[PDB]
Amino acid sequence: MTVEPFRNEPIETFQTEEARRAMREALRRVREEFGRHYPLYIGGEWVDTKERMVSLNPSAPSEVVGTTAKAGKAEAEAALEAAWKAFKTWKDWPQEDRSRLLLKAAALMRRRKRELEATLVYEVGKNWVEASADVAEAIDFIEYYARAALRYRYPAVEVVPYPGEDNESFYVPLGAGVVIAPWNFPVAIFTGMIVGPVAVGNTVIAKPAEDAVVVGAKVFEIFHEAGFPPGVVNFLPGVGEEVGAYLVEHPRIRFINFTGSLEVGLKIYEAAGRLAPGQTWFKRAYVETGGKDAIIVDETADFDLAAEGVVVSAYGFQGQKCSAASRLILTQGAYEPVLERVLKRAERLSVGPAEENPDLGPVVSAEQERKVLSYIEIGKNEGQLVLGGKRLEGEGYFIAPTVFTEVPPKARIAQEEIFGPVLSVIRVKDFAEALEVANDTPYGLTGGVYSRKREHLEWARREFHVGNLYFNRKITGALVGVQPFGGFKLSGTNAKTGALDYLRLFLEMKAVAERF
Amino acid sequence: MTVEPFRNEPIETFQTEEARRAMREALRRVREEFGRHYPLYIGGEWVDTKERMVSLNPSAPSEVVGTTAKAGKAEAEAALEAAWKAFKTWKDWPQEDRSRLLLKAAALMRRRKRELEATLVYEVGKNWVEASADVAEAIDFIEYYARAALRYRYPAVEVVPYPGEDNESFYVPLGAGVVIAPWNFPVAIFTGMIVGPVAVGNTVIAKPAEDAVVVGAKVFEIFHEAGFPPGVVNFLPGVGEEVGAYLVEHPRIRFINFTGSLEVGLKIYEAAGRLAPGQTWFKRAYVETGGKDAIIVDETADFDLAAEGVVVSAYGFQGQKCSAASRLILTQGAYEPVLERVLKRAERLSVGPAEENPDLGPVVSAEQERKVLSYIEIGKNEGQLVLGGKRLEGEGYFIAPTVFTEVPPKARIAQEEIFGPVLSVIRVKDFAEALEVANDTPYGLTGGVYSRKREHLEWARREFHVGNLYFNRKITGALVGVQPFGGFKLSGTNAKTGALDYLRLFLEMKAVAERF
Ligand SMILES: NC(=O)c1ccc[n+]([C@@H]2O[C@H](COP(=O)([O-])OP(=O)(O)OC[C@H]3O[C@@H](n4cnc5c(N)ncnc54)[C@H](O)[C@@H]3O)[C@@H](O)[C@H]2O)c1
Ligand SMILES: NC(=O)c1ccc[n+]([C@@H]2O[C@H](COP(=O)([O-])OP(=O)(O)OC[C@H]3O[C@@H](n4cnc5c(N)ncnc54)[C@H](O)[C@@H]3O)[C@@H](O)[C@H]2O)c1
Ligand code: NA
Ligand code: NA
Repeated sequence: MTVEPFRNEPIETFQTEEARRAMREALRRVREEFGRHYPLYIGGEWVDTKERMVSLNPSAPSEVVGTTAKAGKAEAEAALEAAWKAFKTWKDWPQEDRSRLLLKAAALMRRRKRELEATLVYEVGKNWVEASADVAEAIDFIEYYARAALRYRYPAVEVVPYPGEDNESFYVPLGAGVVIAPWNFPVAIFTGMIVGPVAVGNTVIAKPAEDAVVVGAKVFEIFHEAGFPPGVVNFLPGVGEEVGAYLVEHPRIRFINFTGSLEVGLKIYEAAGRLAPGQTWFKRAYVETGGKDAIIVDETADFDLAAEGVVVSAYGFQGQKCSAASRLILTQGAYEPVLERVLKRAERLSVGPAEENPDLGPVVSAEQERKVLSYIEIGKNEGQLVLGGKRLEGEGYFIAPTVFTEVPPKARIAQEEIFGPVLSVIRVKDFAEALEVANDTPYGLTGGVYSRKREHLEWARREFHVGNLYFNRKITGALVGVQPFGGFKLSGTNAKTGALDYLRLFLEMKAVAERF
Repeated sequence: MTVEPFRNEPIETFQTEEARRAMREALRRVREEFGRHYPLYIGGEWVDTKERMVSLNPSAPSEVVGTTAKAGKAEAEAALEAAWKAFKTWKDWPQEDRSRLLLKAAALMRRRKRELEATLVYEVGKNWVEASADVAEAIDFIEYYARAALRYRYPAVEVVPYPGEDNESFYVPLGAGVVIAPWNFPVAIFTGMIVGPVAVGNTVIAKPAEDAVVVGAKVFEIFHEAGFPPGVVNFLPGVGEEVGAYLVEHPRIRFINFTGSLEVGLKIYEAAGRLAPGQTWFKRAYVETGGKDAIIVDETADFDLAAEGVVVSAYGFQGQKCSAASRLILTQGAYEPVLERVLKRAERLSVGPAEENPDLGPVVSAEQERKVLSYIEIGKNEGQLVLGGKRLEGEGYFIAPTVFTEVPPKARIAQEEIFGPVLSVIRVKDFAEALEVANDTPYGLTGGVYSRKREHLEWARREFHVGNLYFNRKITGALVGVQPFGGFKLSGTNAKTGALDYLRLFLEMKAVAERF
């Protein structure tokens, strides 16, 4: 099969009248559809349940965006049976055929992009450009993995010949697995974690995050329209520690693909290490588990450029990114000029209902609001509050952009992932100390350096121990294909999404010799 | 760096007078050195302990073949410190430099091949050709991984470019890990498991199997002479449940490379899944465990060819191979002709002291003898004993080639890894049933089919679910480079040794972007 070389889906900025008109219409239609109910999707059909899940609008939580069915153990069993039955034949599809199926799904998603963006705006409180980036990344995962999968096609392995024999090594998919996805990129990461394994012949049971079940269902509408065979992809909205734990622990689950909190990731990795009664394989678990990401700025930097990138990195999607700048490490000569600029920019940020396209919408839920506000209280006793540190007025979960300064490197707010609009500023002597402080956390996901000094940049390239490092630009928004995404240390297992290597994780190799 | 294309080291057949003379010379030198004591090797020096380990001749177990030091927790800690200290600089060596170091080690090993083979003969009871194949494979691992490592050199990752930026993705080693090695290939697998991770910048603490501590020490003499920097490779002979468990569970062990029994592999994988107090990463564990490997023969086969391959596969190195044919699955039409030929060939096999190059030497230890004889007792209740099934005269652990017939596919002797010269013969209706029986074990390592029917061969290529499948030849003796080695299901994690993919297991990826 021959398609155009991969390119990233452009991210809409809504600067033209045409784009604004399309987005206003999409928002209007999604809003007019509030209260819709979406069933489970199991074995190629929509399947309803007695119990349900409620999805609220975080900008106005009296408003129900939608409801879904609720999967328990019985539905999980049913999905597992469907997924294994499907695997038996799906694994035998030529790669070209599976890859074409992905490309169709990508085309369908692209045609529904404004609707999906609008759904993100209402369901998880993304502003317009954050929503567009999320949908664009989902499209990119499908386009990229469709093409990448062909690189593994029968028989792909380079082996050494032997006289009188054919030696043929090739990849095969693992089986049926479970995908457990986050609420913060519930189109992008949900899609990528599903279609990667599926592209190369696995089948998947997908468990969306509770806060993002409606948009998960719309992604499944796309899969269904694309025509994935029954059982190949299954949609099980439900409670993570219930249906999710049930599948993670199940002897017949082959692999687990997880993105979410470290707390949950640790439990999943531990459980995957155990042989459940009757289990006949060593489970694979891929866990991508957050960060405590720093931007370092030294006295050689463009301080205006640095301040802009820090503000985008810290406050984009309300800081609710595993990649968000939650630490700003300033050398002595950079401290005052950069902090002054960051404060000036940050105090001008707008906060309000996501539909209005503010700089920041609300945080995702009452529980998230509570956690973030709790960390702010902790912070008040660890560092100096210099901006924000309050919830704003309104029913929506609005939190002001917050900055603590003179934060000790070992402070809780300098070590633990807050996952909200809270930046901790740490003052250090020089670039060497900046690197020491940057590395001294349990995490290793993203990092940045603003500096004009070549030797500082190249030093950071070798020694700033994070999986995704950026110089003189924001540290969020890793592009599929361009920046393989994934971290070190307790940021997870280094499963690099949007990279050729990702698909290898969902394959095993067979070696077959015939002596003639 | 440019070297000759990889070729496998030729396995000596000892068909010439010079080869036999050279072997006799090496056997003499080795036995003259039976009194030797070999310390631990930690941080570039030989370090002795108060306690010791004794290595016996399994062909004459009242004869000591050497002693070694015995590592406990203190020595494990010392080695870990040395390994991390070394990692800090070893990781920074250019790949070409690390690869040249391996190539030197291979040249040194090649020049000592007869001595190593003779040590295998006396320490683990390999006959001459088994010993030569083992050392040759060790050389192959070093030559292969030296070359394969260059394929990962900075910056190896194919990424999509982005305007106004350099995007550079590259591999880095993980750190210090532990290698836990088996006694059955204590030069080949011991060497491969160490030099693969080391080639790409990791450092290693190696724990040889108790039964093969002397030959492991001789491999370290080679590493020492080659000039690995202090702390890069460390040698800790000691007890598996003691020093091995201690390292597996340690918060500062980065990865575990294990080859051995399923029982131990299960414990290791479970332990690797846990976050030890103060641990700051998700441990990687590669576990390659046993097999219950079958050869299927159908009525279209060359029955004489089949019988020869079955006898080689079942009884080479006394069946003490994870790849050994322990099941013979015969269709109705093949049963009588193949079984008669197998019995006629097997009844002619010599058993005796390994140095005399018998068809079979002894099993490796009193414990192995005890295990195999116990399974023989179990077998007498499950199937029909038709050949062997007895200990043979002498202090050496000689067990007769043994064949059970009319074995039910679910019998313990048809399911459990005996790891001795014991073949279970299973009668099936047709090829379809033969595949069902072949697949119905917890394991998935090696398998074979003898058949001239193309449709049967190609069906097995697709559906005989083992990592290493061979048609019309023996199922043992996977060659580095030619046949990527590793299994499915409870045969382990499918870490394919002697393959480009192996080295990827010991690397993580960093993505670094600079916006100009
Ligand atoms: N490293 C990355 O690629 C990356 C990307 C996005 C988000 N994240 C992380 O996500 C976290 C916030 O997202 P979140 O709140 O969705 O994370 P979370 O851990 O709370 O939930 C993630 C998913 O796991 C499920 N879950 C919860 N408990 C479970 C259990 N015990 N067993 C099985 N499944 C369970 C949830 O229902 C949800 O689907 C942050 O820590 C952030 O770092 C990481
Ligand atoms: N799958 C493969 O590639 C392959 C290759 C060779 C051998 N084997 C397997 O090896 C087994 C026989 O070898 P073995 O008797 O040396 O295996 P084993 O499990 O008894 O011992 C292997 C190694 O593990 C150590 N060990 C024992 N208990 C331990 C513990 N609890 N924690 C950490 N380490 C521990 C031993 O000291 C030894 O070094 C067979 O099952 C065979 O199939 C497999
Ligand atoms: Na919601
Ligand atoms: Na011995």
